[PDB]
Amino acid sequence: GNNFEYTLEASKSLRQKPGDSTMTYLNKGQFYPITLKEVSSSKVRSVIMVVFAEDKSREDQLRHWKYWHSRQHTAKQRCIDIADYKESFNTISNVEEIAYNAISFTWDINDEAKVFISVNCLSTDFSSQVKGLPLNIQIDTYSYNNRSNKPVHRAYCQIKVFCDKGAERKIRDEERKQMDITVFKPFIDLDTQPVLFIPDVHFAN
Repeated sequence: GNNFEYTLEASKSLRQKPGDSTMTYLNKGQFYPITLKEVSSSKVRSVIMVVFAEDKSREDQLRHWKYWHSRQHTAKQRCIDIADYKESFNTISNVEEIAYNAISFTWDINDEAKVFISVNCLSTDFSSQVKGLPLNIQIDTYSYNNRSNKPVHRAYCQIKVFCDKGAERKIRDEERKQMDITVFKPFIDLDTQPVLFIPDVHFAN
């Protein structure tokens, strides 16, 4: 009995042509409302993360993260952040920053978990010239028993990140030439573990 659903409340682009893929637009470093719900008719752990969508080798993805982190203006700056709203903490607990691109927390499936998440990197922050690297917000949900050590449910959401207020601009700008909630898309490959970026400065010299 584990039908989960996740939502991201931001602006998503319109599909022009059949086969085109939809994108949700975010501003860099701005908190967005995400909900998590179990809608079957006791407690679980979910990991919200930012990952590369193009399914690249682990070495590549780390290279990129290092490249990114290499250029942040504080070493303390993460890829994904969560806000301290009491609204959110009435519904989640055991918040843990297991990596610079992942946040873990537990919640009760009899409740709706509410969190507020910012993504802090641009799609073009991984090379200093081209187009951008496709990014997803991915959510893996674990039974608390975690017997299998695998997630029991996974979903994702394709995103593009902008600086300043560029998310709202890009929307209005595709509107001149020519919905409030993005629902995460489930997938069933429970084995592929995602690359966690844990910056380390041992032996810098």
